[PDB]
Amino acid sequence: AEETELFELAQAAGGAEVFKILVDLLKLNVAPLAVFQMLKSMCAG
Amino acid sequence: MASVPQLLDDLCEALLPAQRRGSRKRAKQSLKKVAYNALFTNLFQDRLPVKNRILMLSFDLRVGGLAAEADRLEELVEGLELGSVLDLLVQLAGSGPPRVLQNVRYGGYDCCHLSGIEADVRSIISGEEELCRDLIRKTLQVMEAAPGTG
Amino acid sequence: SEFRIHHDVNELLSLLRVHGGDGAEVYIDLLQKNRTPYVTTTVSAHSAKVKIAEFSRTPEDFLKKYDELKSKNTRNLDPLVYLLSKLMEDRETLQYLQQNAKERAELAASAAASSGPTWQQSLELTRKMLRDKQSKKNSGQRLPVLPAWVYERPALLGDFLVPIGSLPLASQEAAVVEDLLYVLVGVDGRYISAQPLTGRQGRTFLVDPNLDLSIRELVSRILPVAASYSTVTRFIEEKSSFEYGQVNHALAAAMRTLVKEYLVLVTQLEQLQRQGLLSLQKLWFYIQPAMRSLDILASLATSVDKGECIGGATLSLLHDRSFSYTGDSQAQELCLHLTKAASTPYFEILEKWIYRGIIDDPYSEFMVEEHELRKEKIQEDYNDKYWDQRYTVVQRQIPSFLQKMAGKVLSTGKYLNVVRECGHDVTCPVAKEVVYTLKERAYVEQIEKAFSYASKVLLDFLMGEKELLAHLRSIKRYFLMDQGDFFVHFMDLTEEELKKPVDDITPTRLEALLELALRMSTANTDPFKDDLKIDLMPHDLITQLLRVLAIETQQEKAMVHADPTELTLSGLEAFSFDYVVTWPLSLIINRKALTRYQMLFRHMFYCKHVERQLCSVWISNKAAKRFSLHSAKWFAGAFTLRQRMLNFVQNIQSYMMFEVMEPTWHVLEQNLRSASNIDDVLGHHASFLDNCLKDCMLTNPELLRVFSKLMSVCVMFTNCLQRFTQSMKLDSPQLASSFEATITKFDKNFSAHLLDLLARLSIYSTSDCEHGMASVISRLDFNGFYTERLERLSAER
Amino acid sequence: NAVRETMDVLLEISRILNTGLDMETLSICVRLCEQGINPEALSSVIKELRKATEALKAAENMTS
Repeated sequence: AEETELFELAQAAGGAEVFKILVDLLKLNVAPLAVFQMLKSMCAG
Repeated sequence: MASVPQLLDDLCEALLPAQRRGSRKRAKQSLKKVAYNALFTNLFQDRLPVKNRILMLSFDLRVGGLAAEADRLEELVEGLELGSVLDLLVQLAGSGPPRVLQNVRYGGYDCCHLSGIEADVRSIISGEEELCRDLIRKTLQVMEAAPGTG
Repeated sequence: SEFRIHHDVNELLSLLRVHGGDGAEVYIDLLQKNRTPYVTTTVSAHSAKVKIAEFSRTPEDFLKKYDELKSKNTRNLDPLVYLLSKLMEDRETLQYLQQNAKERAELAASAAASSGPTWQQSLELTRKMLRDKQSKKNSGQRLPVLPAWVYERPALLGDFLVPIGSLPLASQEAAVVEDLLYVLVGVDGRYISAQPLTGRQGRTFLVDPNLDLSIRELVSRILPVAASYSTVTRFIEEKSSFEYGQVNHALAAAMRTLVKEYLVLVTQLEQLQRQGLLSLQKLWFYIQPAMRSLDILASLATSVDKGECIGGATLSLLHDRSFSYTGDSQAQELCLHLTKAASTPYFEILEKWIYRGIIDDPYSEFMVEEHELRKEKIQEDYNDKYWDQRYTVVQRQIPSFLQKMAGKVLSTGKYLNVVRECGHDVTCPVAKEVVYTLKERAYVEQIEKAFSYASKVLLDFLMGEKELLAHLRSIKRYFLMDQGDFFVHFMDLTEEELKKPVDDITPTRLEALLELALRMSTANTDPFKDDLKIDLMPHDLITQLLRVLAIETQQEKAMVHADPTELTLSGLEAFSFDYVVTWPLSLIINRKALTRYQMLFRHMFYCKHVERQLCSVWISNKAAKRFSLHSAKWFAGAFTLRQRMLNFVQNIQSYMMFEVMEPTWHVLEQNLRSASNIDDVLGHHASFLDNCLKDCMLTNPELLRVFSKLMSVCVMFTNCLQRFTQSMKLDSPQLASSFEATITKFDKNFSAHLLDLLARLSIYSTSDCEHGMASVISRLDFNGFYTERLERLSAER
Repeated sequence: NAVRETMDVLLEISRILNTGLDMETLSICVRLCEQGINPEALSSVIKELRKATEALKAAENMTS
């Protein structure tokens, strides 16, 4: 799980929504290019 | 039964106890090549009764204070009674390390021979123990002045 | 699971406040074909880190975490770091995510307010937790764990737990050397002191004030290696824990072997020390030879401990370190040696798992662990795991080099565990000594031969013990007749049982009928008969088939969730079949797979019974040839209706018999002939099943309902004909009310339903073209006498 | 089993002869002799190969 380590990474990111569904995609080992396209699309909504 | 090179390689690797893994492969190949060269030399270059030879070997043992070992070997030979394998083994005989350490009395049959034999055995045991201790001590003493990292 | 996108990505679209656009559904689809069991993140991670720090407004925490996250050495921190850097690149994407998140954050906030390091303690918590973890993994087994007395006897390794006010400079150097030698032996200094390790440490020195500033500076180099050696002894003890692992014990013992070299050098210097011929600069010269090596050795130990490296964690750390220990060529080779040795601690089990086909998992170091999976319950269960969970894969536990072949190794280990579950557990003759070596392709090289041998052995064992050839030459009689006498007895005997409703059927009578029909034919050459039986379902084939076809389509609760208990227990559709094959002996047919193989029997035998009823009606209709059928208004419209319905039912059967049947059956035969692995045979059978049901056309709820309506119209027409025959031959109530030459109207309704079915076939041949639909249209338009009119009604759209 | 017992008896005799011959070597030699290999040639090659193996072992021990 490492929910605490995911929050540690988020605080490391130091931004302004755990976002660990993406860490689940990392567990599935999704690709960075599709990840970037998905991030841009989810940002647009 | 295999190809002469195949069985030669098997036996050579059996004698070979095999730095790099490429070095190990090269050592095996060198053993095979040396075996092939030796076999080729034997082919390019290319007796006593086997019972007589076994008799000579047992006689040598009994003369060499191995009359019991001669009897054991003679029992093996009599059970045997392959001959080329026996000759090859006889040629290899002694190539193992030589072995240095391994109804009633008529009243006058008591002998200090047996007593002295037992005393010598006990003395040899003590000497072996002391020699082992001294040898371990020498190995450690030689290591005592060395750097230590190899 | 396989649909984990529904849990993550679909909720990413919804919860992320992104409902417009594609949301994270198309993102789920993008990551789905991009999600690998392994990691292929080769990238200039230094470049990505530089980019992140460059865009880091507060780069202190960014760089700190860039180091801290590696402290745990977690899973694929590089992908997250790259994501955190590349997302900072697009402020529009960042701002849009801020819109997607901050508004929901405000909503949640509003909804909320309405209503020191002790080595002893750090290691004791670890030891107790690891004992509990090993007990959990044991799941009812003991442990060769370290003893309580091993934890006791504090400083069990004899761990490192003089007036020099006016000493001469030489005497000061000598006394400092004595103190430092005691420290190197883990002993107290002469004029100075050394506080113990502040948890993860060696000895926190406390230099003597009288130690010269130059002397203290020179000693400063020594103190690093001293603390390193003390912490190294502590780490060796830590790896000596059985909780650390037997492989950790092997690593610790190898370290102890080199530690002898450390004490050896201590004594080598002690030679001159007792001689009094040493010097501070001479000592520094000798220390430089291995003072760095001390810290180098403690490095890998701290890497394992700090990552809590269990399983292939320390293995991967070690292999990476060995790939990076270059420059320090000594460490580049020493770590390789440790790798090669300690591989065998797991590689023996790996060889055991790979070679022996039996993975030893006292610690479950091999990723393949023989997960509990009862193979017997696979056949009778609609959902089964034994065929896939007789050996689970611990993806988290894998070595650096092992991770490459692991997937191929996963397949090979699955085959080997299959051989073990086959009773004939065996070692793969390829037992290439599993061990660590620089050749990585070599690790998979002999692995290729081993996997090939495993697959070949599986194929041979299937062709042997499984012997699926007879299991199919016999199943040909099952659900497909393939011989008239195969199902002739079943048709001839089940008549009374089906006449008895499903509530009215007698199971004992059915059993007797089955046994007698089993002995009633000469086709008993098939030996697998005992593996097969009959059965029944508390719902019609339609009752569940159409419910699935309308999979929450139009009758989620209207008919699919409507229980068959709403209707009555009817003998015919409720009927079913039974068959089974053991876990090792082909538990292939799980109740889902077994149901798929079974229901073809239901559909085929339904059409067979309808054709039998039609043939019985026609045979009883043998007297009408002795006179003119014109005077048979209630018995001659039957002839026209039979002509109009033979094309609907009997002719509909021929397309299944030849076009549908030959393709799937021959595909199964050829694909099984080319099948070499279990997956290949599964593909051949899956073709035989899916493609056969595809040509059966039993998966389009609208078209299947139309065909069922036509078949039911035919069945009702046959029933009305039989009723009119019973009410007329006995005439020589309800049956006479079925038709009074109104069976002419029933035949007209059958013709209209046939026109609708031909329209459905035309719809299949128009919206899907296909060849089977074009054949359905071709079989309908045999002649225009009943097809030119159908063509005009087709134009009647 | 007869071949195995014969090999065991021959190995016992060779050990009594203090030859230090291996059982695998015994089986290989049996195969060679049935193949028509001179006992003298086999023994000479065996001695030469034993010497070569000993030299290689010494060299590798100095090569560690």
